[PDB]
Amino acid sequence: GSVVIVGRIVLSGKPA
Amino acid sequence: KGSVVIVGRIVLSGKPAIIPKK
Amino acid sequence: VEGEVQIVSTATQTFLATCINGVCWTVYHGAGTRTIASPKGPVIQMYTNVDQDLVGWPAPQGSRSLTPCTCGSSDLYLVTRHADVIPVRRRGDSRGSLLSPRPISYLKGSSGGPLLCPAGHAVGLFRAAVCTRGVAKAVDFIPVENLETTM
Amino acid sequence: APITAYAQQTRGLLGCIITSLTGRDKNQVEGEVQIVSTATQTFLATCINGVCWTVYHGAGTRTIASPKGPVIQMYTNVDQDLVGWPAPQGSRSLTPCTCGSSDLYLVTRHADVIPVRRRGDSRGSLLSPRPISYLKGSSGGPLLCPAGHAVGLFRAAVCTRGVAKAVDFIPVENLETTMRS
Ligand SMILES: *[C@@](=O)([C]([C][C]1[C][C][C]1)[N]C(=O)[C]1[C]2[C]([C]N1C(=O)[C]([N]C(=O)OC([C])([C])[C])[C]1[C][C][C][C][C]1)OC2([C])[C])C([N])=O
Ligand SMILES: [Zn+2]
Ligand SMILES: [Zn+2]
Repeated sequence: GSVVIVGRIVLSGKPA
Repeated sequence: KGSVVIVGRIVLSGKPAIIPKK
Repeated sequence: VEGEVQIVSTATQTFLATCINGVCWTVYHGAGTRTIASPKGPVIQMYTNVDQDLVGWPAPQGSRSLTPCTCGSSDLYLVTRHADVIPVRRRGDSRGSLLSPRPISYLKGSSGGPLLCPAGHAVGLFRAAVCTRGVAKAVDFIPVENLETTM
Repeated sequence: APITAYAQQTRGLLGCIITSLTGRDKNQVEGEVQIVSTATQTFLATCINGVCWTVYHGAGTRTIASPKGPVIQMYTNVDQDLVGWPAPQGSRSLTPCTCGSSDLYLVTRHADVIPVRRRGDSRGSLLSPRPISYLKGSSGGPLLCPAGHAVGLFRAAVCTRGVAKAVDFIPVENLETTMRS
């Protein structure tokens, strides 16, 4: 099986 | 002379956020 | 936008990964020797280290790498899988006490997440919670120095 | 929570030039630090207590393009290298540093916060040196304390063979001083 990236987190809060 | 122009910004008030899919 | 922390999951569990210095690091106790998925197919780990509970593949798409701490502050902040920031006082190289104990479920799925210093720089990787009666009062982690040597 | 920052560019060369001449900028403003450019250089301007400050050697005595045309400087101190305009409508302002603090953090034009150790009232050593190029364009930027309060504004680089080891800054005190002048 594989590890799947289900989301991301931008620590600066950048919405751009 | 001319005027100083704002060409961008740097935001510090932002806090960790989970990037939206859309 | 690009994220430094990926929220990953295997068929059995969901945890976190933190891209630091080009590599997407996470905890061995969640991934093992599993490969990270990608559009081109699965990609193999660049590093694995059961002794350190550390493993890492090359940084995914839409990610950005964290910078290691260079100030050596002991006033850390933990980022959970929900993007909450938890201040943590550094008690030791791999140990830190929460500045406010939280229920055990508040730190779940956060293994692999980053432990940041006042400058938002990586100080370590959240290894596991040291709870008491179900309350996480302290945290265990893989200091970045280890990732720096492993890489 | 730790100090984190992100950058956004709001206009390019051609728009910048027009806006400089006309002095009429109608773009929305957000943030504490504004990336600023003249026809000769780009630097930064930090908003502290409702006032947008920057390094005199960058702003000179020019006006700031705003949605109502040019805006003359509120403060001008050639000797302390300071100039101030009313913080642009939309910006958020930092507040000066209470409790001094020895552990400083320089926010760069690229939105990077790099550790700096205070070695005096106006100088701090870079914990991890960087090439001068890295620091280019971030004059007027803020030097924060672990709490996120302005301690000073980046003014100079202590260069050694193309690598900055230390940085000279203008202490917030000089702002308060310049204001009563
Ligand atoms: C800032 O205005 C720049 C940012 C610098 C460029 C590398 C970081 N700051 C300056 O231009 C200041 C200005 C100039 C000269 N400056 C320097 O930082 C120079 N260093 C310097 O003068 O050092 C001492 C003597 C310690 C004060 C530096 C420039 C780059 C090459 C190496 C030398 O005059 C002052 C000091 C007022 C911007 N535009 O982003
Ligand atoms: Zn640090
Ligand atoms: Zn302070």
